[PDB]
Amino acid sequence: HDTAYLKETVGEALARGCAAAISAQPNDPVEYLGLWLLKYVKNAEVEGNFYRERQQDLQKK
Amino acid sequence: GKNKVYPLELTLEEIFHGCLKKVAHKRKVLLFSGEYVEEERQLTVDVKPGLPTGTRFVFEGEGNKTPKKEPGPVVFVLKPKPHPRFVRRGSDLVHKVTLPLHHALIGTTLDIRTLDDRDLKVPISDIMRPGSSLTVPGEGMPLPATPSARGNLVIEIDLLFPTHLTETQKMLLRSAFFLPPPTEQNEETKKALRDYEAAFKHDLKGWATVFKR
Amino acid sequence: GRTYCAFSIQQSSKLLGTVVLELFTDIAPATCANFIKYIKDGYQGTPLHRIVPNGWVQGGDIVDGSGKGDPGFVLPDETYSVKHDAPGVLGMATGGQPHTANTQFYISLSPLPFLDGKRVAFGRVLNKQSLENLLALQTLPTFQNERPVPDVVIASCHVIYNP
Amino acid sequence: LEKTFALIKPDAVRAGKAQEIMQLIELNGFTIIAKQKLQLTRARAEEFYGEHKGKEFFPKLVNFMTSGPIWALVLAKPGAILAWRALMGPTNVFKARAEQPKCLRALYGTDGTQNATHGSDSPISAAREIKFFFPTLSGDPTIYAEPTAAAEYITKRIQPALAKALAALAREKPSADKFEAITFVAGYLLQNNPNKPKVLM
Amino acid sequence: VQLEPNITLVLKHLASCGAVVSAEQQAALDHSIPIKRIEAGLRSLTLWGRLTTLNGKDYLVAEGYNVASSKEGAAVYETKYFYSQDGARWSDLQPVDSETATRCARIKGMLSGDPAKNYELELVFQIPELAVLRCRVDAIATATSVIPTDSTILNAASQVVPNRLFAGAAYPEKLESYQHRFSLPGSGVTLSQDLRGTWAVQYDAFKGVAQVRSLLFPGYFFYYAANELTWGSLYVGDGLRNNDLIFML
Repeated sequence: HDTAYLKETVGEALARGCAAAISAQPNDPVEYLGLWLLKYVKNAEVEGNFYRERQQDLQKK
Repeated sequence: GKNKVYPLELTLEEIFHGCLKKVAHKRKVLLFSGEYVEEERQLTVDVKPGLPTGTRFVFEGEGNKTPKKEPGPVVFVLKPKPHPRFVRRGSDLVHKVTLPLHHALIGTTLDIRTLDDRDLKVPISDIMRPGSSLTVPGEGMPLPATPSARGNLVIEIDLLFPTHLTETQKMLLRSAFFLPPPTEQNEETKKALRDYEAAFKHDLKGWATVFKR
Repeated sequence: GRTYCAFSIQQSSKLLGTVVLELFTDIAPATCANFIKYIKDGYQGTPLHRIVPNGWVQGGDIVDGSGKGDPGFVLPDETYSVKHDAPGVLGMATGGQPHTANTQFYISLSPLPFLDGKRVAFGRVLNKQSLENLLALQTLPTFQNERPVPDVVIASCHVIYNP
Repeated sequence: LEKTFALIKPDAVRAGKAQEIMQLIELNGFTIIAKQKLQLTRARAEEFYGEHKGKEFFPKLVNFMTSGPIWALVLAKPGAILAWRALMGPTNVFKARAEQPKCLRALYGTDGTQNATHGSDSPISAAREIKFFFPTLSGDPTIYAEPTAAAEYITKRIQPALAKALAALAREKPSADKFEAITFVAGYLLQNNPNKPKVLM
Repeated sequence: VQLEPNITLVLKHLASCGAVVSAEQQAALDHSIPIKRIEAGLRSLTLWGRLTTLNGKDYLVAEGYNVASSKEGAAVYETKYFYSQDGARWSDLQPVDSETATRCARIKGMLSGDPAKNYELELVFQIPELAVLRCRVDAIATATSVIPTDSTILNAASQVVPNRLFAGAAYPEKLESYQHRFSLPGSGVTLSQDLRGTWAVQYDAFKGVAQVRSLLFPGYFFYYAANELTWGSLYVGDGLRNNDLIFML
């Protein structure tokens, strides 16, 4: 049912976000969590980009 | 559907840098008593760098609570306090400097202390027209969309003409405003100009540099 | 780059038309997987059950063929992302309450704003000939209480262009 | 290894003795974890001195603390709090000169309120104040990371906004891919949340 | 090894090439470089050069930058240029847009002293002299900014920073040991990749000092002392360009 959808869609990253938000003790935990999720997707794409650039530089050398 | 609108006054430095204000609210809850009872809530409002004037921050669920209706939101409208130097005009600042006439013609350097703790010295690049202006790019308020780019500082020039001039000063001004081009000058003209310049910049009896009494 | 599948419509030994459909195998994958598994094994002789004039052409029951629910499986609700705004939007149908979807499918014949967020839409018609075939199927000679009086049947059904 | 908060007051900064104070602090075994020069405003100082609310000395204390820039420091040592109290010496300069002549109050203080330094009292106050001036400085992974306290934290603050967000998402049911749903729920959380307002222009 | 070229060492090593400044201006520089470095937010403000003029009031031009990043395959410095007539009081040089940047390269000549001078082109286009000065400085900096190779390096967040473990350049007489400042550290681009006859290198191997002189821009000198590992560069003379390099060589 719907709980399976919620789980296998958000839960894995949401648990890490909650652990990060509770370790740091911010002043606005909800906003902290939202910005954390945005930075999460952004850092995934940028680490892919970083791997690509490193490989390209090695090949050119 | 009534809401309580409150001005929120900020200084240009706060809006430039991005403040984090804690405001107080006096909220009234109606009871059976003839008079009301009120409490002070604290609200954290986070103004981002260079938000446009007139920005509305709405707190939903905060406001005077009548017995039957859930209270409507409370609105804070951002407005800037007057500044001694700058006035913001959209995304860039405006500085209105009064300029001497000889600074306009001959040219000098205006001195301006920016909102950031950096001083600024801007040359006068030509004969400043009356009602003209100068523009220094990248020296305005930050762009609310992108937190790196900024506007351009705008100097609006209002000339300060001299109040008194003697007849010999007027003679000198007319000789300056009608001097022939340097390829049309006689040898007498060049010798006279050299003599006058050596006399006006005389190190002990010339008036090129004097000390104020 | 999606998958494609086609089937024929025939009324009383008279070929009424054929239709080809694209399946949104990038939006709602599991629904497409179930639909192709049932069009490979099933839908071969299942009547067109419910036909609303300016609404949708519905049908595709398996064990009964006349509009009552079937046992053996229940399909969960995948996604409300495809919006019913243009004709020829294939989707699955279920009871009022979600997570009871069955082989019953429906193809829209007009903009259907209300259905958005209530029914899983996971496909589309491909060309104008198929859409005109459905629009012509609307005005059958006689159809009694939203069912064609003769049996308008899927004679053939097959999958083309993809695994 | 613990750490405490300590600020050099405007009187020892107006006299240019801040650098000597830092050197003395470092000579005794401390380690300046983070330092910052900053000028408090009236509201920030009043919130800072919340414990002595409505006291008799509060007006002059808050008026002096916002007369010039101060220095804020975090000092780390095994016995940081008690060691900094001992080094900082007695709280009254006139008493300090008689009791401990070679102490920061005696050397740089001039008055009962112009003691030229401020330190913490207890670990709870120290952690509170470090969080007050250094919101991003990490620390205390034991009291915060505690299953009972963590469950209470999630329930009391994060859970009320999260439950509404996961419900709205279950109602909407966006695309089955992870990224779209994650972006949707993050935007929802950043859009309507209890403590922050909504920004319109 | 070094992190910022001196003014005294540069003025000492480049004295023989005519790259000298007045003594009173030297003292004024010594006093008023830190003042401008602190007034502006810059963290590295050196003397760029000295351009001549129809008057005696040459333009002393200084250059300073806060951040130096690696953008689009090029090490880009957010430079800021200042000018003065005497070393006491500096003013700023605002950048120029592209239309003026193309209408300022046709004004060949020697700049006058008052920076409130307007040149005329063709309708008449009235251009300020400070725009021409900035154009010439930008062109010279694009063509001539020389530093020893591997003197810079890339860190995290892609900022070009001084190589604190730089052990100097072997063979300091070969042009392969020098590079433009806006070449990324990994790239093997040097002054050799420029036109063959543009740069002249005279290397005193006993005292261990190398001089690189620009022949396309005749007034640009660069010195590199290997034993003490100090490199600097100055530009004296006007900013006009030597078009007919083929005939002179």
